Amino acid sequence: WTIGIINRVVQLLIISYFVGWVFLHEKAYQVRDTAIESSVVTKVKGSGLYANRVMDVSDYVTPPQGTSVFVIITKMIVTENQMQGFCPESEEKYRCVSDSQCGPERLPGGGILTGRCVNYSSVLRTCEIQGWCPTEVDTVETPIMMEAENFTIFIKNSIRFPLFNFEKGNLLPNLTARDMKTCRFHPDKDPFCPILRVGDVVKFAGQDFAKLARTGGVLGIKIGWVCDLDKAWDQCIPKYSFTRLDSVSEKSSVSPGYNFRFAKYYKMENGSEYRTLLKAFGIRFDVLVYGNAGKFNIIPTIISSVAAFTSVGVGTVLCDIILLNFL
Amino acid sequence: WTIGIINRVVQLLIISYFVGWVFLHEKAYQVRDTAIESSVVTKVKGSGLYANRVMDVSDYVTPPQGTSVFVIITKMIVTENQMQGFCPESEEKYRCVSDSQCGPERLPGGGILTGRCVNYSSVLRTCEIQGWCPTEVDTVETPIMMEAENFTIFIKNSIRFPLFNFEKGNLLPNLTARDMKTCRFHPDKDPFCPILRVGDVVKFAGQDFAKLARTGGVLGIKIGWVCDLDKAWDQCIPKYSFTRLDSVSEKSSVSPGYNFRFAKYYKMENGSEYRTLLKAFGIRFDVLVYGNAGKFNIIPTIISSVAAFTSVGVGTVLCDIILLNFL
Amino acid sequence: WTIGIINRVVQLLIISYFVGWVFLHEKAYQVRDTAIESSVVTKVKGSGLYANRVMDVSDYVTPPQGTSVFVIITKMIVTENQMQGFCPESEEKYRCVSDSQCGPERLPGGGILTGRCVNYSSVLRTCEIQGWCPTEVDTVETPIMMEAENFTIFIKNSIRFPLFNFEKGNLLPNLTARDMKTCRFHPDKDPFCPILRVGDVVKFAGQDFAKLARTGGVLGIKIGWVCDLDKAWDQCIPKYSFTRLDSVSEKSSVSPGYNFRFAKYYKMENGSEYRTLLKAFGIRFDVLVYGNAGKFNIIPTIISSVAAFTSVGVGTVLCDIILLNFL
Ligand SMILES: O=C(O)c1cc(C(=O)O)c(C(=O)N(Cc2cccc(Oc3ccccc3)c2)[C@H]2CCCc3ccccc32)cc1C(=O)O
Ligand SMILES: O=C(O)c1cc(C(=O)O)c(C(=O)N(Cc2cccc(Oc3ccccc3)c2)[C@H]2CCCc3ccccc32)cc1C(=O)O
Ligand SMILES: O=C(O)c1cc(C(=O)O)c(C(=O)N(Cc2cccc(Oc3ccccc3)c2)[C@H]2CCCc3ccccc32)cc1C(=O)O
Ligand SMILES: *[C@@H]1O[C@H](CO)[C@@H](O)[C@H](O)[C@H]1NC(C)=O
Ligand SMILES: *[C@@H]1O[C@H](CO)[C@@H](O)[C@H](O)[C@H]1NC(C)=O
Ligand SMILES: *[C@@H]1O[C@H](CO)[C@@H](O)[C@H](O)[C@H]1NC(C)=O
Ligand SMILES: *[C@@H]1O[C@H](CO)[C@@H](O)[C@H](O)[C@H]1NC(C)=O
Ligand SMILES: *[C@@H]1O[C@H](CO)[C@@H](O)[C@H](O)[C@H]1NC(C)=O
Ligand SMILES: *[C@@H]1O[C@H](CO)[C@@H](O)[C@H](O)[C@H]1NC(C)=O
Ligand SMILES: [Mg+2]
Ligand SMILES: [Mg+2]
Ligand SMILES: [Mg+2]
Ligand code: NA
Repeated sequence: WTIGIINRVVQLLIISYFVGWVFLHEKAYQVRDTAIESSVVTKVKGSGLYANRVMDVSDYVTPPQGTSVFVIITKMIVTENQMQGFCPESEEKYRCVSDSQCGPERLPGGGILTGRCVNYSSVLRTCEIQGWCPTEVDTVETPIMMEAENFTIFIKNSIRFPLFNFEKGNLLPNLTARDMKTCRFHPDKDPFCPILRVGDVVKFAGQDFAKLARTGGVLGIKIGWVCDLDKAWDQCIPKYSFTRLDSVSEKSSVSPGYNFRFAKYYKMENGSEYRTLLKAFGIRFDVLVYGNAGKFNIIPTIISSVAAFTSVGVGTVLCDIILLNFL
Repeated sequence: WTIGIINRVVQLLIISYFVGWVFLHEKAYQVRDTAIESSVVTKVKGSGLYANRVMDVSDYVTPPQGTSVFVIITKMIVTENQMQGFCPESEEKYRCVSDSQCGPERLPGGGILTGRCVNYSSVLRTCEIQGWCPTEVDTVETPIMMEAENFTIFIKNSIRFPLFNFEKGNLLPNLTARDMKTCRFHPDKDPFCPILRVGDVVKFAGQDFAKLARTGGVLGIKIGWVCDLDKAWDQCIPKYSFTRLDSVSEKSSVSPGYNFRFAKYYKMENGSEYRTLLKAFGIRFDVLVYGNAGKFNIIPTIISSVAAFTSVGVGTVLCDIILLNFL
Repeated sequence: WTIGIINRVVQLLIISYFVGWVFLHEKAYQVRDTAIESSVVTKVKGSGLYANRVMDVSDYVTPPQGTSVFVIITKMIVTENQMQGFCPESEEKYRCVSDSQCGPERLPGGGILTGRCVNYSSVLRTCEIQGWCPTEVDTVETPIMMEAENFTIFIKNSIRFPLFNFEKGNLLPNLTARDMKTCRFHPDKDPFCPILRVGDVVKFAGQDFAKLARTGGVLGIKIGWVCDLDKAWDQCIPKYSFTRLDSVSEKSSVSPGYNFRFAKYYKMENGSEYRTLLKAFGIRFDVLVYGNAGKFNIIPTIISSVAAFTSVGVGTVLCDIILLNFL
């Protein structure tokens, strides 16, 4: 009967349409390179006020070279003119009643204990230690540099898909409005401007600059390069996203934020050495460049072809059995 | 007829040969690991002359630890003995006629304006600012360290393909001529020497050391590990390429080169603080290690097998139809 | 005969079982993301004694920001109060007999030779050089900071599989015993504690802290994220491994270890500049985060399906031919 081939022909048409759209949707004919090779060069701009001092890029940005991970210092704690010697630790955890509890068995991983129980103040008695004196007092409250909200981060990103030798950059004057220096990045109004406002980045990550500057934190400027190298060279475009990386988990057991210690080493006219100990709180920025490209290839196209051919050939039989049975 | 099977047998032989060479060429029987895990340790060697001073590795290399990204400083601008205070900015962009145009609305992202219009010199009148005084003069011309062309970069690279747990290194004494310390890297005469001459790297990237040292730049020493783990362990070999990463695009809108600012912080005998502000131009080197290995696997070999089997089975039918029709 | 279909049915059952277990074992139905996107934040804790000085985290850890690569300085060589000038190099390789062998042709890549042959001591005569004087004496023996064995490394690692947008962290209070701060990492007793003991890390890598601290070295804290995103979110877990990265190859031709030079720059009350030159030996730690996830996908499941269908269909024929023939 002719209808039998009109039922099968319709069967093959329809079933082949489902399979066809599926394989075409997932780019099953494409080999994929997911090992992007990126270089990131950053430039921070701005000036702030801390105490009665003025901070410029040389004072609060560390490191200076413009790497993919850098820190904008917003708050710090200074302990000036330290010098090697003996002094009572100011940490309460080092409280003692007699020299019998200031032995090596106590706080093994901590500082160097001299073995004497001394009076830091009239209200506390702590183990004496050898090291930089006086000791640090990290329980005080200090101001935060608010101007850092208006600082700008300029990100130059140069990536390359090696499997295809397809290299491109994120400096695109055509995609962003002229006076490029004057652009700033908005996810909607200017999603291709390489200049990021610090406060903006803090907002895009859903973070309060006050609490963040107070406790410090780690933010990530994410550059994504999902590209179809079958389309125009013009179509491979970077997409920026933002996130806070220092988990604020309720379970915690650890204080949130981000801070680190460094000293400025001075030597005396008399030749003795003394440093300024600095506890720095700021916003570390990690530029994380992900990307994967897909290019047509003969091998994946043949495998997907055979897959769809055989799969349809079975689906038509199964559909014929389902029909003849009628249920 | 016997010829019918001699035509089909020849058909199957030939068609199967096309498919066979294609799948065998693309290593369709191989699973691929494109997530190389590399460690890079670098060592720079050399000494230069700048002004009437001698620069050693401790003076021009930053950072010192020998990471995958480092900078060889070739030119710098010094502003010595700065101290917090008030002074007229030297940038022309800060020109003013009266204190009415030195308000917060002007240059919001710039320095801290005091609000006074002062006379930097007799020919210019600029807004006064609070910060490190005197201000920087980044419009002067300074020499460049030419000896940096003869510096050598030693790159230790240790990579690992985790999917196969196949780890190897780029220090290969057998592939490079003895007196290894005396080797230097030429793409043809010594393509496995880990010692790179700075000037050589500048040449391999097609760059002029004069202009590059003058304006600074970003070069990439690329280590590629394309390997067939089906062949001998001896065959997985690294291949070095070179490129300049700071786009010099005509569209530009940004000054090419690479520079960053850092200060040397001194404290006075009287206790006041003062720094030396340094604008550094140099050549940043980014070691970019790409790699992908292919090892025989049962799953990809079966999928490719089925693919070629079915594909030939259809190609022979299509070729039979093309022949019987004769066109 | 009915037995013919009982032989074929058993044939299809058995053969289909081999193929089925194979494809199910290799997760052939899974698409794989091998481009993990990780952020690493490290914190070192401890204090040591070197000479009659006390070293804290600000003195021996470099860089300070807590990156994925950092160095714990264990031994160092100090050359104090250097100043630009002329002096005889102390390296024996610079031995001379007359000013005729101190020309530019000698040691082209080395220091700046003045051209004079001078007497460093009564037993050696070396070329004079311009640079930081006095010169460094890197042939002396210095102590090593032993307390560094008891230091602790705290590693915060935040990764993300972008293909699935599946992000997770390595701070897992449920997997590690409470008093999290008090945990320390043992591969068996506490394989999820983020706090690493320096000495432990040195042991897990099969290295002697004595020789390592003496010569310096490069260790890698490896975080592996092999995950089946088909299983519970709870099952994607990090696994830590350890390795020494500075090859100690017998062929060598290079001194093992790891060291770098940096200076502390001082300026004189009289205004002249002088530095302290420091050769630092320590243990560099490189946090290397690998990972690959597998999630069920329609495309790979269909391709593997067709593969097994066709492959079984041929295996049954081949097995029938092998049986009928009987050999
Ligand atoms: O100044 C301080 O007093 C200070 C206090 C702390 C603290 O939290 O107690 C810290 C700190 O963050 N850690 C890390 C830490 C904290 C809590 C829990 C931790 O373990 C887990 C958390 C969650 C999930 C799984 C495990 C890890 C310390 C704790 C112990 C060991 C140790 C070693 C090295 C470095 C730091 C720290 C740092 C400092 C400092 O700057 O010197
Ligand atoms: O010392 C200086 O005077 C100085 C000048 C410039 C400058 O080019 O104008 C710069 C500089 O490079 N940028 C970056 C920049 C420049 C031009 C165009 C830009 O945008 C695009 C370019 C091409 C394609 C798409 C976008 C981005 C500045 C410009 C604005 C904002 C801003 C913020 C942070 C950092 C730097 C800069 C730096 C400095 C400095 O060292 O302090
Ligand atoms: O203080 C020193 O005197 C000193 C000595 C050496 C040394 O080994 O001779 C070194 C050093 O490690 N290298 C690297 C090096 C050594 C041996 C063989 C090498 O080549 C291969 C090894 C194995 C396989 C394939 C190649 C590479 C030097 C050697 C030459 C060039 C050069 C350039 C830059 C930097 C360092 C070095 C450093 C210093 C220093 O800190 O200043
Ligand atoms: C580490 O600390 C323990 C005390 O917990 C001490 O017994 C041991 O000697 C220390 N290790 C070193 C190398 O000093
Ligand atoms: C250097 O002077 C300071 C105070 O000015 C003094 O405390 C110190 O002991 C002196 N140095 C030495 C080595 O005595
Ligand atoms: C940022 O600059 C604008 C002027 O453009 C100013 O109104 C605003 O107060 C500044 N932000 C902060 C936090 O000072
Ligand atoms: C320290 O001395 C300098 C000049 O020698 C002087 O300008 C400065 O005001 C002094 N410090 C203080 C706090 O006055
Ligand atoms: C590099 O060294 C050679 C001697 O080997 C010398 O002739 C040449 O001038 C040096 N290059 C520069 C730029 O000084
Ligand atoms: C500064 O003083 C030192 C010794 O105190 C002296 O050697 C040096 O020459 C002086 N500076 C200048 C520029 O003369
Ligand atoms: Mg403390
Ligand atoms: Mg300026
Ligand atoms: Mg030497
Ligand atoms: Na297939």
